[PDB]
Amino acid sequence: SGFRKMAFPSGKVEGCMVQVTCGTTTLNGLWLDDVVYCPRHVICPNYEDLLIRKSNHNFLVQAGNVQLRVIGHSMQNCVLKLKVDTANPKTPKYKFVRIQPGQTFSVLACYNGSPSGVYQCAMRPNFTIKGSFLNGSCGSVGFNIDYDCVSFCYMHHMELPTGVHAGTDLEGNFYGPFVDRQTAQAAGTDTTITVNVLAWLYAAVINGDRWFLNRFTTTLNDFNLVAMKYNYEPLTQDHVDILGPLSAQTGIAVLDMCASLKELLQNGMNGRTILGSALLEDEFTPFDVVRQCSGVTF
Amino acid sequence: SGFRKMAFPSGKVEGCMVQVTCGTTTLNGLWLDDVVYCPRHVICTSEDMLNPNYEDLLIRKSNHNFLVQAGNVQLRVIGHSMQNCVLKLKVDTANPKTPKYKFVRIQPGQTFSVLACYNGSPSGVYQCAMRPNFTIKGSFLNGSCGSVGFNIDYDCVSFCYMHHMELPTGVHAGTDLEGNFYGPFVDRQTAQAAGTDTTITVNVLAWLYAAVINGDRWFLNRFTTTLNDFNLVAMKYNYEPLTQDHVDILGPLSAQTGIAVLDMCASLKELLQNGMNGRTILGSALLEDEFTPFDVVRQCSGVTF
Ligand SMILES: O=C(Nc1cncc2ccccc12)[C@@H]1CN(S(=O)(=O)NC2CC2)Cc2ccc(Cl)cc21
Ligand SMILES: O=C(Nc1cncc2ccccc12)[C@@H]1CN(S(=O)(=O)NC2CC2)Cc2ccc(Cl)cc21
Ligand SMILES: [Cl-]
Repeated sequence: SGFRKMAFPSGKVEGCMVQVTCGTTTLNGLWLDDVVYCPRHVICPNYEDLLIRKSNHNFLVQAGNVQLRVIGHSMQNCVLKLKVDTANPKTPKYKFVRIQPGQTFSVLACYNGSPSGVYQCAMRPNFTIKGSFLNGSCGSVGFNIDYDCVSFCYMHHMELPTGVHAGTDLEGNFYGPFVDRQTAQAAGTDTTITVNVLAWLYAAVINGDRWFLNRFTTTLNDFNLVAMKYNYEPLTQDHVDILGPLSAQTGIAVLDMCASLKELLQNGMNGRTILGSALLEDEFTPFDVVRQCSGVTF
Repeated sequence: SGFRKMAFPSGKVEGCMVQVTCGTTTLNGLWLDDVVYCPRHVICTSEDMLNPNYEDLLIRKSNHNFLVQAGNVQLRVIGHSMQNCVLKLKVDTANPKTPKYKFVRIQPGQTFSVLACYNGSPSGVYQCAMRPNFTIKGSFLNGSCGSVGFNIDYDCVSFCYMHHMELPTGVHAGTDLEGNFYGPFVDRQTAQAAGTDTTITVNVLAWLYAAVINGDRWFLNRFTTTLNDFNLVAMKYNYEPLTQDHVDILGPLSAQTGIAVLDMCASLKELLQNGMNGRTILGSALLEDEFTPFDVVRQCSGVTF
């Protein structure tokens, strides 16, 4: 029993965190094999012009108490790749993956190449993440673990004026219409991740919270007409299919749970909570619910 | 900016998790140096749990009855002893991944990270607090026994909790790493129930100071309170009494934001009376009590917005 915002064990990622210094700027890098990946803004813009003026010895890379020697450098999109003389003996099995809005991941927040905390979050529909980051956190990474393989999906680059965060995949492509520079940028209007709220409602039913269930069912079309009015993302047939297993475990059809969600949007919770929350939670995917209510290990 | 329920990086603890098997029971153990620590109920059957005599069950066991698996390697048990509700298994190999560590017993209100494990394999990490009723609101399934709670302030891991059981309300009970239970619980399947829980007042105040640091003041008012008047009101909402120790502990957050502890207590009194009126505080529509004053100082900026 119980339901917590659970992150993946961070050990495999901790063994890859390093400190990268270029002039006056210090941030975090990810050391995999003989390459250190970090945000290109460490050299700060005309990034090619700024980079051509730097030599290998201008980049100071520190792994624990050891100084790594930079023997090459190149840029890939908004990520700087520093070739080092030493391969990371702690390099786990890994892949670089680009995630979609709604998908969740764990963040290992780091400062000066030293991990300070781990938390779980989701890529919002507006491509920002509601993280917890201070100055020096740039280069901190987001990831998932599937079996023994770490899938790196996010690298932190910046904080927007509303306090939310923006970054790139590990190939340097930003999530969202953001650019790595000081200019007027703002998060777009966000929406609620509908398939995730439904997954969390199924988790509540698995945990014994059933007060919100009703005898009614709805159609996908009627549900989406209602959901669009509360700034909820449209629910697709793919989302309905993805919720199939949770629907079979609890005996509540997806459009049956949509009728429950419809009533919660129109009438509120009326002083009640669901899994200890007075808000409808959208940062647990259907897969996160299945994994936490099954005990999958790494 | 931002405020998340943040856990400590779990790597130092992951390298200590092992699987302990005794007959048909399999659970988790913590391997530090040449000793594996695990709940003593690993020696019990389900029938035994009603009224187990651990001393009688243990005397019938030899070292080779305990199977300890660390990754893909079988460790050899060369000794065993019981200390309160934990079993200590001496093994023939010291853990090369043993971090710098201490065993610490925490008080209600204190927070810690939990590395939930099954079959000696870590599955997830989450942050939680020792409730005033000595239970923890964890997320644990069958096989999670022996999973541990810890803090890692600096490079040293302070182990404070080992998971033993789930109570009828779905909350969890366990021991410190010396085998002493938190709360009036026994590692026996008898009529046991969590006492009525209360809200950790000093933690809610800390979280209100975190909201001020991150730039939000809508909940403040022009009033103050005496400590006694605050406690008379707080106890009506099932909030723990606020002591002078708690007031002293909130001193640094009070100096950083410029808001006296008793003025923040006045704001809390008003929030309890009025609710939030459609508003949120740090993305929550409830008053959060699982962040200590120390956690707020660790996570939040040193400069108020
Ligand atoms: O955003 C960035 N860093 C951070 C990242 N995360 C959490 C921070 C918290 C507190 C201060 C910085 C933080 C950096 C530096 N700054 S800044 O001048 O500090 N303005 C930020 C407060 C809004 C602009 C900037 C511009 C472009 C790029 Cl790619 C990076 C960045
Ligand atoms: O509680 C225990 N295990 C668990 C521990 N944590 C989370 C669990 C979730 C789901 C199932 C087990 C879980 C064990 C086994 N059980 S039991 O028969 O499974 N009853 C509990 C569910 C209410 C009695 C018992 C009694 C005393 C002691 Cl010391 C240990 C234990
Ligand atoms: Cl304590």
